[PDB]
Amino acid sequence: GFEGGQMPLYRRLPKFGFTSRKAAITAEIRLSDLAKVEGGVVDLNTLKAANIIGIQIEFAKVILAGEVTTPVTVRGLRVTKGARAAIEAAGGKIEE
Amino acid sequence: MAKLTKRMRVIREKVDATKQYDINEAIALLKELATAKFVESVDVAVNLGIDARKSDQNVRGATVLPHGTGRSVRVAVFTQGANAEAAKAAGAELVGMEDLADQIKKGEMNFDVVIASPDAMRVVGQLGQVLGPRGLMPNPKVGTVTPNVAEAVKNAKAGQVRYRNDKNGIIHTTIGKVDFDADKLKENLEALLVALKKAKPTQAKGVYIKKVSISTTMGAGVAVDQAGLSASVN
Amino acid sequence: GGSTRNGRDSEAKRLGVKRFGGESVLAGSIIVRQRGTKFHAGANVGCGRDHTLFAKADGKVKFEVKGPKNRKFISIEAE
Amino acid sequence: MVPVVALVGRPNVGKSTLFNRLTRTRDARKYGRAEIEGREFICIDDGVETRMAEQSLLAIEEADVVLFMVDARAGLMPADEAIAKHLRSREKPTFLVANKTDGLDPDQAVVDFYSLGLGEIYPIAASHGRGVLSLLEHVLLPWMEDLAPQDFDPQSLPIKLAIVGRPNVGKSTLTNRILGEERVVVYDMPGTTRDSIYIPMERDGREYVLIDTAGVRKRGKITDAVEKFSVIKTLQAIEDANVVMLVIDAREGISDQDLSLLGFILNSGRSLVIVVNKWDGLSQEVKEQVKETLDFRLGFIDFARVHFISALHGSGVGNLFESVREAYDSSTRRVGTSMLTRIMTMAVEDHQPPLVRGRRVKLKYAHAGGYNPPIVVIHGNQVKDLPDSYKRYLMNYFRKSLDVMGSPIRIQFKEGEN
RNA sequence: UUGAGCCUUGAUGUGUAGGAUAGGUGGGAGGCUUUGAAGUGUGGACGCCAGUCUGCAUGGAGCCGACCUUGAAAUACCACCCUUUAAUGUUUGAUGUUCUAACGUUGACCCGUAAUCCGGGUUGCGGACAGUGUCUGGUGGGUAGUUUGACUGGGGCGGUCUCCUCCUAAAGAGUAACGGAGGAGCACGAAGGUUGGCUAAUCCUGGUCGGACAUCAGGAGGUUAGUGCAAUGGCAUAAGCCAGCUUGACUGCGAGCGUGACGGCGCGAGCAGGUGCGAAAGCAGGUCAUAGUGAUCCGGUGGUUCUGAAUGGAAGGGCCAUC
RNA sequence: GUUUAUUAAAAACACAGCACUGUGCAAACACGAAAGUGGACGUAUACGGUGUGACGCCUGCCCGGUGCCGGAAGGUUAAU
Repeated sequence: GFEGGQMPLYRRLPKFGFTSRKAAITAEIRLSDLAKVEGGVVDLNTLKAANIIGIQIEFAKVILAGEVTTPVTVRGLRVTKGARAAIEAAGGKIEE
Repeated sequence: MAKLTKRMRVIREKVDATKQYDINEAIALLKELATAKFVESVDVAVNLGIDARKSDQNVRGATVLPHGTGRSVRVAVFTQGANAEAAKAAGAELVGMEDLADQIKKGEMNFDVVIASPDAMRVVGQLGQVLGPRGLMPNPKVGTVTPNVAEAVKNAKAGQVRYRNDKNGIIHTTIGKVDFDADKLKENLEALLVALKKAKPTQAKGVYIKKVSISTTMGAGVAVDQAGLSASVN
Repeated sequence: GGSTRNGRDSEAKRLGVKRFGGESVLAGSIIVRQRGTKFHAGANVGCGRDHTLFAKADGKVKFEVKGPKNRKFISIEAE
Repeated sequence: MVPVVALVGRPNVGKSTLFNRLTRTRDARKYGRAEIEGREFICIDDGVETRMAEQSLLAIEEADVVLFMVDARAGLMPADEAIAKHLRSREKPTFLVANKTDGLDPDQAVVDFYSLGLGEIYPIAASHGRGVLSLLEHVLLPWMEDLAPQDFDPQSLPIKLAIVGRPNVGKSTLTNRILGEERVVVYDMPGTTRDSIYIPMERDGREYVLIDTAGVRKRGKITDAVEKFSVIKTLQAIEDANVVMLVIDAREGISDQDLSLLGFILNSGRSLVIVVNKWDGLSQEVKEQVKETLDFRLGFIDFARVHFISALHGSGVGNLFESVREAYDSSTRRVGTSMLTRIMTMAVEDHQPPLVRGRRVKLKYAHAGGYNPPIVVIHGNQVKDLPDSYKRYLMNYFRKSLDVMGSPIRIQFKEGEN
């Protein structure tokens, strides 16, 4: 990725983001990872029996995806506005 | 000239060398000690560093504090284009630009504390040429060169603590009289003590509080069981 | 003198003519170092910084001089 | 006798910025005036340097009106208040202005300021454009009621001289002497250039400069954040000369930078007179004949003339004044195509114009392209047909056959015949 | 012997006013400072000494300022630390001198050893030095690594390198050359904004002083003038020119375009919000247009919770703005 | 006299003589991180360095005393 003694284009651009580290401990699980609910209860530490989900989890959100039509738990798991919408409609705990 | 520095040596040898005293005990002491003939002043002598910035160091003024009581002062709220129109809604005190304008330009004044927006402030509390007071005078700064007017009136109505000398990086603040009660005084200190920690964001040394000392006059003074430090605000 | 301090670099003028697509901005006549020698008019407000015909929302050039004399008048008539 | 705006506002900051914006006249240099309409007036410019307090104190008492300055971000400042008080007591009128006014429309002026033992603070402009108009008008009105003070011969200008040297020696002190013999300080700054720079000043009409960056006894208003800016000044010192003086020490002089400095001087194309200052304390067997010898051999054909002064005694004082004049006469010498052609013939006959590619060249006249630093342009054969060396040989010859205690003289060659 | 680091005494602060000598008082005109309190040197704004001059040597007035004025201030009782200056406590470093005990001893001898080495011992002489170890300033082509462009009608020489306009430039366009010509490295808050208004040069002719006008008067003339600073293109709907009034050189966005390989650069109505001016329509997003400058780093300034490592704060970093 | 062995013998290099400086012994200095060694079993008529080049002949200018020369800061002479 070079260009001789015409200046680096990316040394013709600046840097600007910033890391989070929290980031690496924020996982991202799906609606259809309630497929792997493996116990009627959606619990972070059951989903590691799926191994669908981080070792060093501290955080996670549950996102949209297909449906499974079953009671679920979800506590200490974030769930999105749209995500929670239909798994509400299957019954199951889901208050947090 | 200087005969012998003996009378001051024996006296300072009694009660200063950072002999830390209960704040209240100090005040109990403070009225007399060496023959000072009447009840005197309660002071805090706070030592701040540096030159090139101030936040409340060498202030020829008075600032609002938690526990404003000690004195209550005369107050007029000058409401001109600012946070004045919020003050008009507030309706505490007297709010009016052109009538209080007149009252400012009349020939006579007594509304010491100008909570102000642009025109009034310049008159009252600052003026003279070689200004300076009969022993006390209407003062200028009251944080309305940091204008707010409505909320300002609540704080203002209540009262206010004046301190002043000149130019040294060590900020003295006269806490009150001994015709004010011991525990109300303590609270005055604590209030100023919380403020100061607050004060100064501009790095030049990250703890700006050295000595909180409490003192009166006639070689009589003590130190505080220092409690201004950095930990949050205490 | 003996100089040769040179390089030319504005370029571009008169791109297209008449029907030009039609578009919210035309180039129309961005036509440079002038304000007249291609004179503004029609379907388009203002003579651009460098004097631009750029639609009122749309436009084929209508061209064609007017007044009792004077100018040459470039006009824009909507597409 | 005559007014001066006389900026003050604390020792430094944007204080200077404002003077440049009020002036426009360079090379009158310093003192120096700000022009408004018809009338022009001067401008003048804790724990601070003792020397800097002495000059500043010297400025304001002769000062005839004063201008006290505050910044946008500046407000409160007891020190400012002290300077303001001093001014009242001693008694001259002061107006309170505020620099690059900013804020967010006029607000915090006038409110703090009434305590300043001064009233109405006018806010200014310098990077916008309205706020200068009021100040200039205010001053104007009293000042309009009043109306206060506002070949070419060698004597058509008064002799221009600089005093350049090391970034070590207390040259500024030597500068104080040269201007003195009166036993008085003189490095009181006024402002009249574009931006924050620097003193050339004149006494006896004739100009002296003080230069380099620290050790010079440059402890001034400040303007050279690095080693660079000062150099921008010394190059000014070149522009202005027909004479430059090099101070060197006998105990830190001829440093590497310094010998380069002399080499540079040769470029600078201006007359060299060599000064050694603070030379009454040196050891009885001097180190220093050899130090003169190493510079001599490089070698500078001029007239020397060595000076052994001190700024803390003075010995050399007359001999320096004298040497520059003599040097200027030779340098500025009335010249003339005839003289040049006549001495030249001898030279070429004697030692042989160079031949190039079995074709012998041809010289055929010289004329003077100016005299002040003497330049000649000789029309002969092509540029490369001579080496620079023979040019110099013929030049050196002229430098020899008609006295030049002055500056190096210059030779040129043009072609047309071949 | 002698510098200075610190310690607490010293007392006060020039414009009319202000007695002079107005650094800096919580609170502010009782403190029964009891003693019959004082005007007499340091101090003090400043020597502008005076006098007022000092908690600063007299006893002479209730215990006593022997209450304020008046200016900005100044008199009941005093308070808050500075500049300044001692006296005293010191604390410490220099020099001065002498010493011996480290240490040196390429003095002399004894001895292992009928060994110029060395070691030990004795004594003589030097002596807290000298020297060396660290740290540390100056010097240092002696030694060391390398740096010293490119365009180029051979190169070096010279001159030149960015940016703009014009022509060459072959009529979309775009454009070489060591082609030809010229310039630019800003200026400017009015030269901006907006309303309302106003209409040259150049020449004739005639008139005080009036000269090739200086104003005045008319006539001719028809923009050849003048444009913020080239030069060109452009310029009366003036952009000019004159004046009133303003601060849009606003803010947050942006259909959609032109024009650059890319870095990117330029134009752009409208919406939205807030504004400004204008009677109202309406106009205002810096300048007649075209030049007036530069990536990326890394650091400075201000703002923000965004980040933030046991855990809370806190630092630094990101962000937003700006240098 | 000496010399570029394996191009170049000289006007080059050398040289006495002279000149200049540096060095008091644990010497200068030189090598050798240093120890040590050389310098020297010597001892300023030397020792080391440096430099000039027989020889003869061309005149090589001491700042102290006191004075002088330029200069300022002073002294001294002035108005006072």
